[PDB]
Amino acid sequence: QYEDGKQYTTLEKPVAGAPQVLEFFSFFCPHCYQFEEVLHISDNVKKKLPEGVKMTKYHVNFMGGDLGKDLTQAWAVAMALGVEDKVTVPLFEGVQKTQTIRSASDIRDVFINAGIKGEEYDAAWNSFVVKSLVAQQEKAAADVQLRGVPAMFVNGKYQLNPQGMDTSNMDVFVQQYADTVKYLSE
Amino acid sequence: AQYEDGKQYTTLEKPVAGAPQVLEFFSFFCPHCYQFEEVLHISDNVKKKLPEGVKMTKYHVNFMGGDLGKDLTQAWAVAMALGVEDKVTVPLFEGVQKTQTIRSASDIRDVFINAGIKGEEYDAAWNSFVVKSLVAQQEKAAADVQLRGVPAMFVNGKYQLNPQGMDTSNMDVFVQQYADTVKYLSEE
Amino acid sequence: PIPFLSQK
Repeated sequence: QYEDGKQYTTLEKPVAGAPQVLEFFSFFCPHCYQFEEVLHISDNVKKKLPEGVKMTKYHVNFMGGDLGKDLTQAWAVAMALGVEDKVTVPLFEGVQKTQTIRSASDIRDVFINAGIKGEEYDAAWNSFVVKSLVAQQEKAAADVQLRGVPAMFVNGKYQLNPQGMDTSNMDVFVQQYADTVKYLSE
Repeated sequence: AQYEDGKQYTTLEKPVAGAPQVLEFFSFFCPHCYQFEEVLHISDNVKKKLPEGVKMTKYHVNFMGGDLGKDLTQAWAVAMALGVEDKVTVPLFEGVQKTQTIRSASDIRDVFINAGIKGEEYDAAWNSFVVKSLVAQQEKAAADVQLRGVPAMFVNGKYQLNPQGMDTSNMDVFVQQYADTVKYLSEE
Repeated sequence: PIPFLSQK
């Protein structure tokens, strides 16, 4: 039942040295909100990964304009500080549900309210590590010729195809997705 | 208030004949639809400012959540057919997005049962021609306005509400401005 | 509103 073209597709131009499991998203994308807040795709993929396999998640900025750019930089900060689990929900809800996030300042507020120190955030924001992480996210998207989100890539070789999975039951969907990633990783 | 085309609303280049007077589209999956309904009470506040001779219509969309989204559109058709929208709207939004207890069509069914719609009555409605027609009606309406996202509201098949062109700093003010805009476009 | 699908 695991067929190229069905649950996944193969990249014409594989990416050397890519992260083992690579997810792209945007805080502006309603489909990404579905993936993260309702389906919890990342969490369920993680649960089924072999112990020696790490998940990487990058923000994309082809949607949202200048604030999209700021959100990619904020995600770098989140990665540099290791606070992804503290800010994902409030950033998603702030952009898409309440629509309270409209500037870089609004983004900063979310980090503070999440328990991340104010001097910590500003040092991170302006750091070379974050500059590097922004470029890293941009390089990865370009390397896989990314044209849409959400997206997930395994070993720089395979792209997940949620269109080929069953969507009548959200639990069934999530587990078919998680199992595909595991099959491609193994 | 001063009402400007391009500000509080936009004018369809391709108007629709025979469209509901005030037509709202939503998805039970959409967080901003959740915000509109469960938090801001946009529909209720719009209704308050309309003469009661101006009917409000609300349709579900299926372009969100795959086959489950289609099932929710069919369930909304059951709600409309049986006149129980005001009983099922809150538990459906809560079930899909908050408690995450709605994962399939059987969970939707249980919400209707708990709202007072017997299982056999729900199933009858689910499989009825009236409900099949209502599904097709919801789909057709979305296609007739080239709909790509939600929440959205259309007036007289001629205008689309433009919340982005309204004052969004104060939510009480936003709701009044939104509802007043619908009134102005309808009082035509 | 913004379209649901996120391309380009």
